[PDB]
Amino acid sequence: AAQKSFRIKQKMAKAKKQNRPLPQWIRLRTNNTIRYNAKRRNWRRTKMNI
Amino acid sequence: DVVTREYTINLHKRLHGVSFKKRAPRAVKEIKKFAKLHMGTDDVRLAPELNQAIWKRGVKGVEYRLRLRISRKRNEEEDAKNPLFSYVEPVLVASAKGLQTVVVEED
Amino acid sequence: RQKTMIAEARNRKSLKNKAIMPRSKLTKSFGKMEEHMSTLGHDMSALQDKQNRAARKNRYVERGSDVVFGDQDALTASTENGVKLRQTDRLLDGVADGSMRSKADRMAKMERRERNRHAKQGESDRHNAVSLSKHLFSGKRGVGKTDFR
Amino acid sequence: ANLRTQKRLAASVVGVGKRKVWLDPNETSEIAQANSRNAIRKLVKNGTIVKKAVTVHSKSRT
Amino acid sequence: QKIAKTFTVDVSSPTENGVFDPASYAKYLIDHIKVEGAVGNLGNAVTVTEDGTVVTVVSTAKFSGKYLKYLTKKYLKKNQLRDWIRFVSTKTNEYRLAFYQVTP
Amino acid sequence: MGRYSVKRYKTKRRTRDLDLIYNDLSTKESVQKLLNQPLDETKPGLGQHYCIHCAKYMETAIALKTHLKGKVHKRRVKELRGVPYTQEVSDAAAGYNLNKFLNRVQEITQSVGPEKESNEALLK
RNA sequence: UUCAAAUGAGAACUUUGAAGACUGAAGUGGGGAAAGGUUCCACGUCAACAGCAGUUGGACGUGGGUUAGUCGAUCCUAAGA
RNA sequence: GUGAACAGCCUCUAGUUGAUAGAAUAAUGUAGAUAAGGGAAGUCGGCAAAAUAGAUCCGUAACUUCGGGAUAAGGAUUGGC
Repeated sequence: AAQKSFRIKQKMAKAKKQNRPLPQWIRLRTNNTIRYNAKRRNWRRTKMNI
Repeated sequence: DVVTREYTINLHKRLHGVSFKKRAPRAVKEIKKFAKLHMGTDDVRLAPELNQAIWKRGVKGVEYRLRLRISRKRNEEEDAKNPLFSYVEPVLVASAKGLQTVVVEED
Repeated sequence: RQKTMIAEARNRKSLKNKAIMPRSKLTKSFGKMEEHMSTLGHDMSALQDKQNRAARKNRYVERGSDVVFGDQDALTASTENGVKLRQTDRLLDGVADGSMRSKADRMAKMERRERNRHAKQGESDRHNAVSLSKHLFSGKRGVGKTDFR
Repeated sequence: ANLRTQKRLAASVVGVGKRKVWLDPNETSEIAQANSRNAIRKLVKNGTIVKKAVTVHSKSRT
Repeated sequence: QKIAKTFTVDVSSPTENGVFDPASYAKYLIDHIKVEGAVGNLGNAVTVTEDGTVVTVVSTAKFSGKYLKYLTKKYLKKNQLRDWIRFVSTKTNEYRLAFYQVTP
Repeated sequence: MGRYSVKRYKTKRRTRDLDLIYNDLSTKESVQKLLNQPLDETKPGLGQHYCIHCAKYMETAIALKTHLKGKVHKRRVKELRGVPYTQEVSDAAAGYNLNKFLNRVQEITQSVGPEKESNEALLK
């Protein structure tokens, strides 16, 4: 809307920074349980509702 | 055996009683099949000029008697099908009638 | 002749629909123009005389410098990178060894298999499904206000 | 390969719509390599892209 | 009172090439020059000449360089040398003919 | 063809023929009687204001001059200006007797030729 | 909708060219308001999706990009809290 | 531009060619039409189906809260140059 408040823009910026798949080097540890991050979200499917 | 034998084609023979929406595609299919039957090959290519000529009158108004020529060409290397290859090419005439198939010598 | 010419012009015009390329800015070839000049039957003597004029770029094809770098060999090695430019890659730079890089790629390829079986749009799509519908498994369709059309 | 991006950029830099850009199928390597406004300007100066000016809309019968 | 107007067209390059007939061009201009309706009713007002390199026209009555260009291209197509003879203007009211950019 | 043509020239809707038109126009005594009828109720014109050439009742009194000034009535007049002809002319042309046809044409020209003009002058 | 060319292991659908088309300016255009929130764009890549294929993408992976003494808020007030 | 018109119809600037396709065209529909002669005859029922339909001129009844009814009904004409 190009009129968001600063806190709204900050929330969206944090969401954008969060939006990434898993780094590859994580799987190279010992006794690992992380397979694929379930917190990944895309605009098409899920809506954060601010 | 590279040969060139200018034939004649009438659309009315094979476009009679067909859907108005697909007159030109039907003409294209009939032209390629006619070339196939009158040559005896596997690969047939049309000419952009012939496409222009057939579509030019209209999508549902293709002219009946159109003059075309067929050229045999030897296929390039690494062609697993055959050296056989046919290429079509249009040519305009003053009158549709009065012409028949004529072989033209290579020059 | 006039009937043939008018037929050819009608075929070639096509002015109605889109456009006509300007003859002043189109490009041609003297190889093509030779047939037309012969058909007009003019003096070819003062026409082919311009062919030798093109003897300027004929020697320019040679440049030297390893005979233009000795074929295309650096491209094959330079195109092996997953991404170009000089920026930090949070996936490539995470693992240094190529063997471990291949191992990580294999791990990712294997891991995506379960989501592929589940037919999810990707690692991010998680749209669940409801077991039953309140508006499709209740009510009595008596006379009057129907449940739905 | 892909030339829609080049076509759009050329249309924008010329000032006409993306349907009014002409390309040479014979010479495509240079236009594929070109991706800057200066590159488009220099190639159109070279004459590899035409303006294909507006179609005729006569009013003589009117 | 009335001021004459002069136009000069240079056909040096293609005529020296040998695909041009300046005498025939001048003859056509003389025969088909049209002023105020009919053709051939010129009242000794507009004259043309040819020297072998440049065709010069002097007109006292109504005339335009655009109309001169139109007549030139009409004769070009009638002789069927279009797509091969290019018309341009050197400066104001002065024109020239030239080849195209075949450069194969 | 299922359109205006049949809907206007259907068998129910017919008009008089040029032959009978010529006959009544030639008959001087019929010219007056074609309009001096006693009275009518069925036709929309009530037996009044019937244009012989157009073969229609005007349904009123002042529309007569309007239709006369109209071009359609002039078109019918121009059509009537032609030679009547009949089936005998066609038969004579189609390989039959010509002397009788020539005699009939000569008698027509000598007797009834100016008769139509005289009747028109007397009427209008 | 048609043909040709190119890429490509593989082309009814990718790109270009050559034609035919339609939207017909109260548009399928040009901007925006709510809302949407990185989807805009570039580069490599197509197992998962675009009920069909996809060599393509509003998909995948990595990055770039919004500059206000004059544009709006921030200033004032209405029905209201 | 067509006209009374921001109707519909064709075109210009701009934009799109996206919605699974190919081979033949039987019965049963979808939306449309057409039909010789009779002209609403059965149909609960003149219901989807047809007729005048635009513009100019003439004359327009009963009734009346005298302001309407009224485009009442009907007739004559409609081109090109």
